[PDB]
Amino acid sequence: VREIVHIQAGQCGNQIGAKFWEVISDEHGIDPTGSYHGDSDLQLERINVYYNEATGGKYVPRAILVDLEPGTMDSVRAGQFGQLFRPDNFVFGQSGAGNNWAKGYYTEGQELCESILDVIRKEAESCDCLQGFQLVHSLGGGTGAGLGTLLLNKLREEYPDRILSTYSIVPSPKVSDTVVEPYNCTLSVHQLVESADEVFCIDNEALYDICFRTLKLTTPTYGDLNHLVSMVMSGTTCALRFPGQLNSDLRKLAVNLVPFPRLHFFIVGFAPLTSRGSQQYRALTVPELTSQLFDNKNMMAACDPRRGVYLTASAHFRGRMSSKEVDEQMLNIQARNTSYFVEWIPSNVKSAICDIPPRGLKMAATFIGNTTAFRELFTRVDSQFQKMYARRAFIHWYVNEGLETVEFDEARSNMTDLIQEYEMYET
Amino acid sequence: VREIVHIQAGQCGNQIGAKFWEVISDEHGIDPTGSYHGDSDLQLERINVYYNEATGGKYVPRAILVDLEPGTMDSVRAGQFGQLFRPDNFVFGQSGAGNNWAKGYYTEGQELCESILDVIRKEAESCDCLQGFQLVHSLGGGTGAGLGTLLLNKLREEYPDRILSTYSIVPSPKVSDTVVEPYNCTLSVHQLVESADEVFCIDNEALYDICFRTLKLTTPTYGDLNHLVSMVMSGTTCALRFPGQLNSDLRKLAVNLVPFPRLHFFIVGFAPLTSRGSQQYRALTVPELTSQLFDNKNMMAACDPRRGVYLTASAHFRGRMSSKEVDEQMLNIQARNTSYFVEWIPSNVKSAICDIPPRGLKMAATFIGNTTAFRELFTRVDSQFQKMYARRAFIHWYVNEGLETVEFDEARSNMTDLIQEYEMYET
Amino acid sequence: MREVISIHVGQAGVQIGNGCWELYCLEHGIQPDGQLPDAFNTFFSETGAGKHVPRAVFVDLEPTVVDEVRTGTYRQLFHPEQLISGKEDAANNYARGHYTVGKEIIDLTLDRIRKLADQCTGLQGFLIFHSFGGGTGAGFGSLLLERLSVDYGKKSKLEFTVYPSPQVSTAIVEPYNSILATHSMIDHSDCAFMVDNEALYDLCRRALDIERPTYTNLNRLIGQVVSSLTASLRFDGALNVDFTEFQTNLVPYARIHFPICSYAPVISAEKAYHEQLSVAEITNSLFEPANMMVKCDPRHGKYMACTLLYRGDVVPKDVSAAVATIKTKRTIQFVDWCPTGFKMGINYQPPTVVPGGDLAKVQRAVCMLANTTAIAEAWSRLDHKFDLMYAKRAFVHWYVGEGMEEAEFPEAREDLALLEKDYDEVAAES
Amino acid sequence: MREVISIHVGQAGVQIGNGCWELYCLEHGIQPDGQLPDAFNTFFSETGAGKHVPRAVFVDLEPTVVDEVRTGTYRQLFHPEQLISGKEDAANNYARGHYTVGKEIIDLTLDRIRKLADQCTGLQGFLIFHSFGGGTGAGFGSLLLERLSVDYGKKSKLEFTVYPSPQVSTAIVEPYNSILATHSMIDHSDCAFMVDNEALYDLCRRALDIERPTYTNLNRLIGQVVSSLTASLRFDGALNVDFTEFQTNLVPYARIHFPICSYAPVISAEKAYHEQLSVAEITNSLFEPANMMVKCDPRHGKYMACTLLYRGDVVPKDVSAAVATIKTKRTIQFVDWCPTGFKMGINYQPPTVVPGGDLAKVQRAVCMLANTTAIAEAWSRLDHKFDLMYAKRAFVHWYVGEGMEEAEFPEAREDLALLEKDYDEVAAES
Amino acid sequence: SSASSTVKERSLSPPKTARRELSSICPPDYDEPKTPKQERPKAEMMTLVERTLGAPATSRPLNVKSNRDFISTNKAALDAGCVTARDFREFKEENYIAKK
Ligand SMILES: Nc1nc2c(ncn2[C@@H]2O[C@H](COP(=O)(O)OP(=O)(O)OP(=O)(O)O)[C@@H](O)[C@H]2O)c(=O)[nH]1
Ligand SMILES: Nc1nc2c(ncn2[C@@H]2O[C@H](COP(=O)(O)OP(=O)(O)OP(=O)(O)O)[C@@H](O)[C@H]2O)c(=O)[nH]1
Ligand SMILES: Nc1nc2c(ncn2[C@@H]2O[C@H](COP(=O)(O)OP(=O)(O)O)[C@@H](O)[C@H]2O)c(=O)[nH]1
Ligand SMILES: Nc1nc2c(ncn2[C@@H]2O[C@H](COP(=O)(O)OP(=O)(O)O)[C@@H](O)[C@H]2O)c(=O)[nH]1
Ligand SMILES: [Mg+2]
Ligand SMILES: [Mg+2]
Repeated sequence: VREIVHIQAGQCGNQIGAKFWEVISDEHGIDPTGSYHGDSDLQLERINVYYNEATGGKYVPRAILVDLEPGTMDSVRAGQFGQLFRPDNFVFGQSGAGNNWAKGYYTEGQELCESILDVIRKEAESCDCLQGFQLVHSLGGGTGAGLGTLLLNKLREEYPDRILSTYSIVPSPKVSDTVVEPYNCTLSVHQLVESADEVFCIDNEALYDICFRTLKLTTPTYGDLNHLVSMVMSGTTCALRFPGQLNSDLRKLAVNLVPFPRLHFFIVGFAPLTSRGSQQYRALTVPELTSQLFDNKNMMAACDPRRGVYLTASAHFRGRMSSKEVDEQMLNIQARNTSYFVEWIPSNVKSAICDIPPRGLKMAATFIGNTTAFRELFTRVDSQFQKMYARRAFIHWYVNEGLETVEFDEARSNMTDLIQEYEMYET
Repeated sequence: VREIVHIQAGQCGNQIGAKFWEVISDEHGIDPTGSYHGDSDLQLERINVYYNEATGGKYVPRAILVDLEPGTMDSVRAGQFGQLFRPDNFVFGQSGAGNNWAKGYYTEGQELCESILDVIRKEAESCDCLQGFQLVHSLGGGTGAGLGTLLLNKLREEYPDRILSTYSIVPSPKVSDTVVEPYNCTLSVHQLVESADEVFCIDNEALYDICFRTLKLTTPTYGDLNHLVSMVMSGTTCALRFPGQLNSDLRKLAVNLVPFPRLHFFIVGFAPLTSRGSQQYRALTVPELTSQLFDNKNMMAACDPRRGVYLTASAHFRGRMSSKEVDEQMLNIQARNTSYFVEWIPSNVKSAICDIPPRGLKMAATFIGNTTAFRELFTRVDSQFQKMYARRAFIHWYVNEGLETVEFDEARSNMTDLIQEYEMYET
Repeated sequence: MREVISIHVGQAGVQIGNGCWELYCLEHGIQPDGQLPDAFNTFFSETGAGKHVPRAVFVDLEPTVVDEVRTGTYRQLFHPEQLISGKEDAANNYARGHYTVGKEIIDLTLDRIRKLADQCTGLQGFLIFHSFGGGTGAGFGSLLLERLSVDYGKKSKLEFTVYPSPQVSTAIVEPYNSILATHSMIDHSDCAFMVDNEALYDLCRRALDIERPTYTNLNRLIGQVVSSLTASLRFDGALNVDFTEFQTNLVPYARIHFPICSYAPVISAEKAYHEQLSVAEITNSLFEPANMMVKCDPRHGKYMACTLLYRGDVVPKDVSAAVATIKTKRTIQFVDWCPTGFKMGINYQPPTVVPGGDLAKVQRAVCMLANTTAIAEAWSRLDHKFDLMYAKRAFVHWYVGEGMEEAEFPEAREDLALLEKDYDEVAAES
Repeated sequence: MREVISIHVGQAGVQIGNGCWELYCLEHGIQPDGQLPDAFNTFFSETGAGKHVPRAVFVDLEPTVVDEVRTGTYRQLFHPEQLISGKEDAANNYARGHYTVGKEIIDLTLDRIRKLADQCTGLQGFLIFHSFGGGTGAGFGSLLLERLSVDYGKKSKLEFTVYPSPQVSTAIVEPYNSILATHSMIDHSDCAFMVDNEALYDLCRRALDIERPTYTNLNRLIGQVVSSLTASLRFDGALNVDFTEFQTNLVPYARIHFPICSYAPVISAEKAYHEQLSVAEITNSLFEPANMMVKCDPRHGKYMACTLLYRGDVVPKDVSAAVATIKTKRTIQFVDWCPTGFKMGINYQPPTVVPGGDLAKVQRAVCMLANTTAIAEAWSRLDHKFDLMYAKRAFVHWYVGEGMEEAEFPEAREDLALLEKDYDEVAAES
Repeated sequence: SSASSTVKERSLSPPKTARRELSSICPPDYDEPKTPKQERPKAEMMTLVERTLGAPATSRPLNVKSNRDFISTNKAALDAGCVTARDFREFKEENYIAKK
């Protein structure tokens, strides 16, 4: 039908992928051993999108797991749903990457690239019609960033037509896990700007905030943090997987949201989100979903859009609903918020409806939008990158791998241009 | 009906032939006591191809065992299927082979040549529908390299019209089991080029590579290596023994694959090949077979076709399959990989279908091809032989048997002519 | 699968190793005979049948310390080839241990270490233990690093040494050994940690409830720090940190590797009954000036490196709140050059308690590894101590008569002076 | 069938054979009395009535060594003909044992060898043991080989000799017997193996758990190599090697006929239970200079031939992995004109142990034979030793009166020089 | 050394002319050749590449139980004429109807 190949890179990529395929299996109704034990024939219409069928009534997911060290590989194998993945899909090295982006790109990325590319091509030509690639990675530096951007370029070389939609977890700009983040993030953005089509930014701090504010979790656990991202992922592709009153695929989203080739970074959000106790008293309707979606506390990127302005906004819905109600609500929010939208783009809000909602919820929605609030995130990492480049600390590790500091200047020049492009386009 | 005579001229061939007759007995259903105990009437259709029937229902193969020392025959006679062979079809000398080409060909070769040609005449004259000769030998040894070519020259003088198809094991690139092998292969090829019609090249290190990668055999024995070689050998003659919708006999395979008298060296390969535990994950289909057949990790010869270009190639399919996908897949694989084929031969590939697949497989395929990648194999021995040229002193060991030094120059000039022949047909 | 190798030099190194391999066996459930009553491949190898072997080699120039292991209960676990004993020690003389006697056995030790690495497929790193005051520890350590640096090239060489105490001392020629050793490790060592016995005694007395500790108790504390560092390589966690991660994060330059360590909680097995010791509780205890095992003033020492390895029981949200709370403190001043300044490792494995031990049965614990400019305070003390003795040429004749040239003393003095200048330059703002 | 014959000259040769026939009797399960409580035909003859006889003849010019077998438990096995002995030894004199006394009994020895040759249907080689320093071993062996060369012609004549040690010497006139014997072997012998006592002593002290061994320990180690060498013909194997195959592979030149022998594993009675003894481990142990049977450093030259025979639990796949790993070693130098380098043979028979033995009970073992230029160093020592005393003519008159013509000494001296020049010329890349 | 000293010691093992002797522990005298291999021949994948398609891939059934449909039970109880509560249970307890 219209297939997508899924790639998972490094530690963060694999844990999210494990949660994602758990969610997808629940959606289609696939037993962890591979047998189909679903409840609706509608699950079987587009099961070919994410699955290959093996003889004997067993289904193999279109997932390729990539790492440079086997520690995360062993964790996935011991996992509940590790049996589903094809044994030969597992490609791993024998070296802790060290999160040196120069090391992860030149020293160890090149040797693993040849094996990974052929493994990818195995599933790429095994589908009736490939349409786009799905990549999950973190901007750390070792394998998710360095090897991830290397694979993105090689896939761009191989498949110019197909959509290279990647999901990115930016380092959290108050507390994050390594000192070399600004170097790795600046280079990763440099490569992602030109070669990627859709970049989704997610912040861990906003994920903590949402769990406290809306889910009332006493401690946000990494299982649930990955669950929300997985839910957003499934909602994005739900239009292809099930019918609806007004369809919208990945290409429709890219064409609508992206006015200019460079400005294509997206913030994501989900609704309805409710505590485990208060869901009984909620009267869930279209206005309730609209209020949650445009709420500044449910946007899982820690950059308040109210400081900036919006350019494009998109809305997805899952469930049997009246199209007039959606059309009225999107018009309602657009006129009310007129101070947060550009004057030269009328009808800034896109809408879409899917027939089948996710399991457990009678109604659901997913918000994806583009705004000028991204200027803050780039400015923060630029200031950190500026300090460390001024002192020229930590650069000796990258130099030993063959990366010359003039590459850093090029990356900041591109980042400064991106910051400037957002600033003048705000006017 | 369409008879073949099998000659095991070497001790290695006696081991390989032993496993070969286990495979053939399994395919036709021959009980280890020589009595037919199969399961279908189709087995007895063309059993005359490989077997003679003795009064009493005991079936005896058309095989002859040749060696210079009695070491290997004792192993084969004590083997599981050693009873099946004819008691008078054992020919062995009473002297050390010495691993020496000149000594084996001249000293003991003339002693045994008179007897072995007389024993072969028993099988040759007792089959009316004979089209076939099958020689198994190693090129780095002492009894197959020298004496095998001695029999090949004598048989060519005796029966010019019959096809002389031989299977050969080539010395390994990195390390081979004997110091003096480059001389032995050098002398053997000179006889093989002029006399033999069809030459199959198999490498032990490629067999190790296939076992460890695909089969994931953590301890591949000699039995596993011989089984893979026996699989390819058994598949080639499958058209002569069973009905098929598009038959391809040995002469068909010779005419299609051989464009010129000297360029007739063949690379072999078998499909499907899968890990023992990963076969359940596989949807075994014709495109999957096509992927494995043209895969650069399944040929039994360690020569990369991508470094050169392709001459004519052939493929044979066993099992209940329809024609159209076979025609479409071979057409697509030709159009997809234009650069690797040669334009001055339209329709570079050939196809064939046989009804009955081998036991334990609902369908399988056999790949036989010819290309310009063989020049790397000749370069390996030539580069070694060139430094062995300073060890023309070491050739004093050869002249002690009766050889003259000018033979070695004649042989190396033959490879130089053959290497230049492949280079010019690349254009 | 992924492997580590350890060498122990001197009686300080061997006795530390004795306790560490006690700790691993109880953690991994292996009897002293090597037979079980996993992550074994990281530290142990399976010798067939039902016996295991450790990836360690014990080397010293005197037989007394090695013979004790040969006579001990754990004599069965170790392989006899791994136990290398010399004939006569360096006598606290760097020149004697580096040239005259060290070169006698150096080739023998280098053969065994390389031979053991042949079975070591997924190897990155070595663990080498030194006694800075002792001649053999400093002298043989220099030569061993010199050979290992060129034989293996780009491999993680990490060391766990005992720094001389500011006032507590047992050898008079200690400053001479330390400066010459510092001149060698400053080029041949990727990253080496140091602790001093004076602060170990103080922590073992105030927070811990031992009135009078021996070397065994101090070794157990060191082993716990080593166990926390290697926990990530052996068990899964929400945030796993590899050896290469430590090298990249802790150092901003080439010669500023030297970190300091801290472990919390260090409450005793008796007093611990009263405290739950939440994530915020243990995080605050680490940064106390009293909890350091290096007697350095944190006021003079700005921070430009930190590493939070949590063992036991943690949820990642609590770390983020704890780290943010710590950053708000005004007394803990990070350098301008390090906004982020944090690596954190969340690992599911709780710590281990040894029978007849001293530590508490804590449900959760955290280990600290950080680099601060306060270490430059210790260098000045060593520099001044060396200058006082060399001003009147206190002990020149001993080192000269053992094959060492006189001019090497000003060379190492200038090398240390460059290190102190570099620390002052880096600590300065810009 | 196919048969081999063993000949022994000198005290050392017989005592080595005494160990070998112990090893063969146990290996095939033959009691010393010749009865059973197979492949006998390779080394034994079935005489009927259940009794077996070895294919060997012992000849010593003095009766003491042979009387040991006559009065020992071995006496019931050997044919009384096979126990030839004289009544006067050559007493360390080459001329005495070659002319005055050797011709007295040489015809008797040859007749019994030919009588044994009548029963050998597939005779394809001989095994002869020499003591180069001995008068009887060198002088009588020289006459025997020259006679046997014309008696049979195209038959393999493999030798197993003992070279004088670099420093340990039991005979003062030993080099005189060494050079003259070497000059005679160099024209007739197909290939002569080389061992020395000093390397055996050092190996048994370090690896095996023996502190002060005797001649019995040395002979058993040599006997195991003989059994490993002969196991290819005696038993079924994945890669069987013929004696003539050894001749083609081991000596790839005109007159270079001296390889060296090595054997692995050689481990104590308890470390084997403590060790992997993997295919890669034992293969790496072979090429280390400490494990050779000849005291010559390979780093002084290069290799041009190798032959590995694997007895026991050995996959061919690991064999290919082992040799490929060996080629990566920079410490090992191979000549340009030998790219193949190696001959391998794999046999399924495990190693043989002896009650009251010296070795372990391993499941796999490998015998290694290599021809290298390192043996040229030994010739230089022998030549220099000979030149020093002959310059002053230290022992000329003893030889001259016993049938030696003085003109032969420079002839043998020049013959050794030609061997050295030939060895040096081959080592030069072309 | 029983002529001067009472000896029961392990570590300082005296040598003996034939061999040094044991300090550690060992399994039986002759036993334990070291580190065997393992093998699995080609034939088994020939069998499984066919027979994996066969019966062993059959799914598991459900362990169902005959739980009463009380409504249909009351219909039959009323039809039979059971009025009182005790007699109502008697019919309800005995003559089940399994739920459809
Ligand atoms: N923490 C701790 N330190 C020790 C221990 N044993 C020795 N040391 C330290 O080691 C130093 C003394 O030097 P040695 O231990 O003898 O070092 P060495 O390598 O043997 O050098 P030499 O004996 O002089 O040849 C002292 O300053 C101690 O601080 C111990 O058990 N625990
Ligand atoms: N490896 C080994 N070598 C031995 C053994 N016995 C003797 N040898 C060596 O072999 C040599 C024997 O030579 P001789 O002592 O002269 O005895 P011989 O060979 O009969 O010569 P003559 O008695 O002088 O005529 C000695 O020098 C020893 O070095 C042994 O049991 N094992
Ligand atoms: N949201 C989320 N983030 C994670 C999880 N596990 C790891 N991370 C983040 O991923 C980053 C590490 O990325 P990594 O896989 O090492 O990328 P690489 O260094 O380029 O190979 C860290 O900063 C973590 O904060 C998880 O389960 N959920
Ligand atoms: N694949 C395989 N190769 C073998 C086998 N036996 C011997 N060989 C090869 O044959 C070579 C020895 O040559 P030789 O046996 O004298 O050749 P022959 O005279 O034709 O039998 C060795 O290098 C082996 O690589 C076997 O069972 N399988
Ligand atoms: Mg000491
Ligand atoms: Mg002797």
